[PDB]
Amino acid sequence: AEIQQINIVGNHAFTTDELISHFQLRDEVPWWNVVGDRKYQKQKLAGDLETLRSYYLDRGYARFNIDSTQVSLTPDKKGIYVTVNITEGDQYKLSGVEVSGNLAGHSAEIEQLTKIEPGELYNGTKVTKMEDDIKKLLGRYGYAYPRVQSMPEINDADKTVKLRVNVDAGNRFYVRKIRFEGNDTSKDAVLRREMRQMEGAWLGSDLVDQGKERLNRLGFFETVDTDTQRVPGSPDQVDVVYKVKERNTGSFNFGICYGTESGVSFQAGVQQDNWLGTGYAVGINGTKNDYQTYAELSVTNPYFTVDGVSLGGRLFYNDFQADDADLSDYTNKSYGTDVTLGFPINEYNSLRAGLGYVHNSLSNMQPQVAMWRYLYSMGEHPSTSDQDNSFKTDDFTFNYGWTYNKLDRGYFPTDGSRVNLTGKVTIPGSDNEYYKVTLDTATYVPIDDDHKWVVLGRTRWGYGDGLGGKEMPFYENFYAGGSSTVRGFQSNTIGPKAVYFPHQASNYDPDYDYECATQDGAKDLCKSDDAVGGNAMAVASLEFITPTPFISDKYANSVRTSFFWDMGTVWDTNWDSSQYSGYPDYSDPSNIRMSAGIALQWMSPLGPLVFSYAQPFKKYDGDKAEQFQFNIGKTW
Amino acid sequence: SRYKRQVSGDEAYLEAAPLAELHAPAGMILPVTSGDYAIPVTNGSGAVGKALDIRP
Amino acid sequence: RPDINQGNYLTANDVSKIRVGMTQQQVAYALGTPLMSDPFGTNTWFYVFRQQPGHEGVTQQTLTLTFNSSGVLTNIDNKPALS
Amino acid sequence: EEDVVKMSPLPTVENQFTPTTAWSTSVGSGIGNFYSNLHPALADNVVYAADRAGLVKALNADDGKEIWSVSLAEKDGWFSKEPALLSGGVTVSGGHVYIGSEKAQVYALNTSDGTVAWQTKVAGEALSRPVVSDGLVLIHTSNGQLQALNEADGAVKWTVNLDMPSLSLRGESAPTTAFGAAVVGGDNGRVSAVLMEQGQMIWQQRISQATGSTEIDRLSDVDTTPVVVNGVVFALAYNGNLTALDLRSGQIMWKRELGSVNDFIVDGNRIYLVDQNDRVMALTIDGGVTLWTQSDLLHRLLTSPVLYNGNLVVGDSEGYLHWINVEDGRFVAQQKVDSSGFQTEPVAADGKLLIQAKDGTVYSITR
Amino acid sequence: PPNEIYATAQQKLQDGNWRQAITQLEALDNRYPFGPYSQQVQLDLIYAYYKNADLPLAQAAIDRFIRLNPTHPNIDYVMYMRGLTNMALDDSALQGFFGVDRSDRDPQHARAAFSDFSKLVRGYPNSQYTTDATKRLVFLKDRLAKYEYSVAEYYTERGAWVAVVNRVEGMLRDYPDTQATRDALPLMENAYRQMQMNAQAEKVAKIIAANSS
Amino acid sequence: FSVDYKAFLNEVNNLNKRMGDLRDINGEAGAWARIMSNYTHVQVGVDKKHELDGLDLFTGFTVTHTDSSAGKTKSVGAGLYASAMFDSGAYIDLIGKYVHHDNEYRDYSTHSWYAGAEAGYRYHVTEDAWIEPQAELVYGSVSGKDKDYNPLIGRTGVDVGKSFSGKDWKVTARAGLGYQFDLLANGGEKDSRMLMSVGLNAEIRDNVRFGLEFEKSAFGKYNVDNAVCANFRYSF
Repeated sequence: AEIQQINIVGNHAFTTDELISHFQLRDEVPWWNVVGDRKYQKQKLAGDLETLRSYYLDRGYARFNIDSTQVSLTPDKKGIYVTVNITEGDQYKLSGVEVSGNLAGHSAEIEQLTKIEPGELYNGTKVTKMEDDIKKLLGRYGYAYPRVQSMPEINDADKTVKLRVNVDAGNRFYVRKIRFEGNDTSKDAVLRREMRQMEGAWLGSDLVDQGKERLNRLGFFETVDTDTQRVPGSPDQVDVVYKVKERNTGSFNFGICYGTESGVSFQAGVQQDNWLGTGYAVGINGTKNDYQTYAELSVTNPYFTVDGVSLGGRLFYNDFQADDADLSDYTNKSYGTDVTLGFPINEYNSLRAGLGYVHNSLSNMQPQVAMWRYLYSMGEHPSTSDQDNSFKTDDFTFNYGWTYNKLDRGYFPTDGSRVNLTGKVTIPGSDNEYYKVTLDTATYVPIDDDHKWVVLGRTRWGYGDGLGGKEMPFYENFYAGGSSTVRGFQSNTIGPKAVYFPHQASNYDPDYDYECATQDGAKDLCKSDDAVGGNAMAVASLEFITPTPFISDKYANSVRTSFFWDMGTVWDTNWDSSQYSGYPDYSDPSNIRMSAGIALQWMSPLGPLVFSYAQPFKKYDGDKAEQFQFNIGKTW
Repeated sequence: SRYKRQVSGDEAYLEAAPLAELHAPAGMILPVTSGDYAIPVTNGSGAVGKALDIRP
Repeated sequence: RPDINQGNYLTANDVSKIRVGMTQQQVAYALGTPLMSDPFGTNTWFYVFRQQPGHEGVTQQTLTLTFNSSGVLTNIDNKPALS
Repeated sequence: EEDVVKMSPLPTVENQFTPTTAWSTSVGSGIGNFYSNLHPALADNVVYAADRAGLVKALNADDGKEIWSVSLAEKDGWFSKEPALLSGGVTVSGGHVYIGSEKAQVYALNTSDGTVAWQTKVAGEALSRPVVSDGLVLIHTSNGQLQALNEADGAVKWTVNLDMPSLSLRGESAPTTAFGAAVVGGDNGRVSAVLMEQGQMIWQQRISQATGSTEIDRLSDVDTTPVVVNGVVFALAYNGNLTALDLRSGQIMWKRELGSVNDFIVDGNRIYLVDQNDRVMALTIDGGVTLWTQSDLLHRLLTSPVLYNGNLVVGDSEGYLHWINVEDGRFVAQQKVDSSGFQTEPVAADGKLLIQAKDGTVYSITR
Repeated sequence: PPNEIYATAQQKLQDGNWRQAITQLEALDNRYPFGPYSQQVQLDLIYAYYKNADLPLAQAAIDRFIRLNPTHPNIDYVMYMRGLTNMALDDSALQGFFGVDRSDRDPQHARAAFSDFSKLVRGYPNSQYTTDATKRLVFLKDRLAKYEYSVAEYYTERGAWVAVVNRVEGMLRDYPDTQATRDALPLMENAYRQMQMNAQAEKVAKIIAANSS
Repeated sequence: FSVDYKAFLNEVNNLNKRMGDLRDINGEAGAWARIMSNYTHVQVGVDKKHELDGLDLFTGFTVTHTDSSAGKTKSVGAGLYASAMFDSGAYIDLIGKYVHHDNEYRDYSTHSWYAGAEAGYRYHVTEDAWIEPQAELVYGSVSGKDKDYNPLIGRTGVDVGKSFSGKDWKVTARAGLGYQFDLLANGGEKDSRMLMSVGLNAEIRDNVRFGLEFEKSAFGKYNVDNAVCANFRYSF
């Protein structure tokens, strides 16, 4: 049964339609595809009243009372009539506040707060924030639970109001033990590192709940709820007890196949996010295919020091015979190790730095300028052939980054932002010398208090270049094309094209596509639609997020739909642009690539599944323009 | 799990630590016990370890 | 670096109401229960007020109140020195 | 209506007499499917009728037209002008057409000059039909109050509090003149008889014997007007309880149980009422035995069983008027004068039969 | 018949495994929850659950036994078995466990197992399970002392020096004889030294000097 | 030049497998997303149930994407379906997709469509064993990238299945035998094979699964080799 009329009767100088907008339940749908709770719910109807109550208190009425709420029902049972019978008073202005009761000689901070300037209209929520301000000064002194009761004094003689606050502060409560219980597989240090209440300190009710929110944010526990229990003895001692119930942390996924033409696919990931119960997250994963082999072991240990300085790293293998489309086909055999340290200086500012080692052994490289510059600088031989483009290198780097995170909802933010900065600069003990910096930023700003209209700015920019006489390595290049970057284009099709020096394929197979190659049949220089990436990048996007296309109440916060405009360019700041008749130059910034479209991102049980349909307005500099983009696990 | 045949759960009560009271100088009185944690004496007897039959 | 708040919370004026002649029953009402004592020998209640903000160093005020075995007098030994 | 049985076997009868469709005057904008107590009332063969949009459009009896178009919107501009949700019902008496609204205003227009009017604020929104007798315009309210308004000007009033659960059913029991007593249904299903004199004789007799949680007096309330025949009133609760109370005492009550929301009319020695599951019955007046029964028109919202030209007129939610015979409980004819249904009551008065549609079209039907 | 499933229940318990005695004992129960055979079949069903590594149904069948029948002639078995089922919960025996056994997980089931073996030893010291329960109490007190030892060890690296001394004070009070208490003794000295009064560190230091480890 | 033809043959299979998985006691509800997978197809939809007299009626809507990399072939599509299990035991499944294809060989983008149906009978031989005889026809239009053709493949076969369940565990083992034929294909992969399928989906407790499959389209022209896959899930 659907709401028919929400009659507010006994208004004085105010409309009905306005009140209707701040209720959970609404009587009509005045817009398109925006149907929330039309199913009548007793709990929501009760909530509509409490908001209505606060609303008139905020306008200046301290004589606002709801006489009775008549829920009649039509005899057909296909309608609900709601009529709220109300009464109101006159405007009243807060003149002063008297705070009376035990302040304990904290009167010069308590009565310095809760002070309202003369001749300002009564606000009901002004009282509640001030009541909580009083409780915060108090809980720092160790009076964790004060009793702050506030009722007004009504004067109709001068149509004014004066407020009384009855601040009764207790005795101090000292925490005796912080006992952790229901820790079936977890050690104690896991729940104890994530506290802001310390055992044997003064209690703060806010400090305990502050610690409660950190236990929810490890995501290794299903349900966390505090219990504040008074020890036999004085009520001046307490044991703060968390009953946690363990999650299914830890998963062994093995997938093994045989395919067509004697193919084999091996995929395995062992992840334990509560490894050995120490609450360190450790796993090992890898896939073996004849197409590509990649294996990584990752050893992350959060909160390793007193400050919370983390320790982490990986041991890894990146090995393949070719790089598919939109990229150049080469044999890589590569492995490395990283170790990261993570340094928290603020709750929202994380700094990181570490030491990265990667060995790359590269062979079978087709002639291409990003490569030509790299092997030129080492003094190895540039060759027409690909066996004479075979080299191995040690590449050793300092890594740094910085993170701002203040994402509000997290899984589907409407407010908040993040700033991701990731960059590296070489340390001696390398054979390469280069620098990079890159960062990506997203800011979500809600343009209404429903959070159904959300303006999302998004941008990513990068620059690196060679250092000293050494060049930019051609496997540390920046790329663009895809969901995160400029959609509507092929993945990694944006940037410097392979201008093809005539390639002499030593192992020329029947019709082995090498584009402009001597073996292929060509003898001239020409560019392709496979982009080797530049050492620079730009992406900027404006997304405006529309409300859900569903009239089902189910999908409202688990699905989002957006209309977007993407723009971007990828360019190499050193380049041979003298290499083709009609070659666009990338040495100085190239023509912008621009795409616009519609997208639907659906939270799915396979991780976030992201579909978009977009058109680049034209093929700019021979970049592959796609009618539809799909990608997997692409986060908000 | 990979437990024993005679009892479920890895047994280490055979490799259990010896318990021996603390001493202190005169002037330091070790704090008196709280609650029930003292190991009672046995006057009886019985088979020990996995030589014990735990059949009902 | 988390905020490390430790020890009993001692107001400056309410540690200036501890006077020899006070019983241990009275000291426990005015300051709260001490949460920290000497396990060896006779009871010495130590009311440490220990704060480390994680940006600043130590502020330690040790108020050592010895009630001996009689439990009738309080030997006032106040050290408001950081460690 | 039921939401387990929908689309009941549609009645089939061939026309013994072909009725007359007439002026489809779209009074106001319409009541939609928004349930309301509304009906035409005519005097001097000039029909006065209105709809939920605050639009009172006067009609003739033979030819519609003759429209004094009044837009009532007084005391509705708190912040913005809003249409008065006219939902009391049209009743013409003293040349003063009383129409309630859900804006807690009981408007009174003038037959000669619709322009000159007055409105008195009633406590809680108006929902019952304004039955005016003893010079007092009695309106029961959805809040469960009884307000009397002076025939002219609306100065004198008296405030009678009646019980209400505040979580009841809807429709509303209007005051009925019975020897100068205002016999009026409860919103708790406690049938009261208030003498029309400064709110005296305030006593209730509970007719509801319904039991069950959310059924005790949340689904068993009087939504009928109680009919005086022979000095015995009969009020119907939704869940059963055809309680018949002598006007002499009222405490003396005797039961047979049959249900209804839409107000029933006792004409002759037959109690015409639409039953619980919309089954048109005539029953004995002092007996409880069923004289005849129509179960075939089983589920579509039926309107007030009025008596026109010896026929019994009810109307469904598809817009078929049904003429059921009063001697054997079988249909005579059935005809749609309108595509849309009827949720508003018909009125056999002046020897004319008027009924008002959901589009807001008021037909006069000659039989 | 009920006699014939009981006959093959003994043969499938004795000659068989404890992971196939369950299909016969639940069959006897399908006829009668409680009822005629009461909880006698549910008694051998305690022993069947325990060996089949289904410890939460095993504890639940003890609790069925002790309520429907208050006192038993195998009440020696009851107080023993419940501590054994709790103690195999402490150990790595079911799903989820990581072969840990490092005494820093749950203070609930080990406190419960200690309670249940302690009532066995005091309750019937003329039992055959008394000496074995006594050795398991010793192991479990080592675990309980290693529990507050782990808290206090973490509290030297959260730098909460009041939390350290209230935990080691708790260990002198609850476990005055454990080897893990002795390990925690230098830790109590260090937390007292960080405090202004270094006088109290020196007292604790003298306990370390006196024998100890 | 049969890379697009193979993509279509795989897309035909995924079309009805969704409702197959449902009757095979492993069908999800609401926002279900399944990956089938050198091919990767991602199918995501929502569907809901109704328990009505005479027939229990299912309606749904699905958006899918398809990719194979060897050269490449991809597509996006939206589909819709109604599926009805009758009181009798007869069950019929009606499904369509309108499909937009992008390929790279040069690019080519074209518009195509197919709809298809299957109907069988939920013949219970036991409660926990079933026989499902079924027939199926899939009819589409593909615009040549290549001589413009209308595929008309169909099949008939019988799927046999057995569940062996217990306390918290449930092993559901199915196998089909089908005969698939090409009735129209002017312009590649021509259906004339015999698909032997065998698979077990095991759930032991919760979040621990041992899915397995073995599919081979032999006995015909352009025979497909042993597609074998296993999938293992565990939790601690």
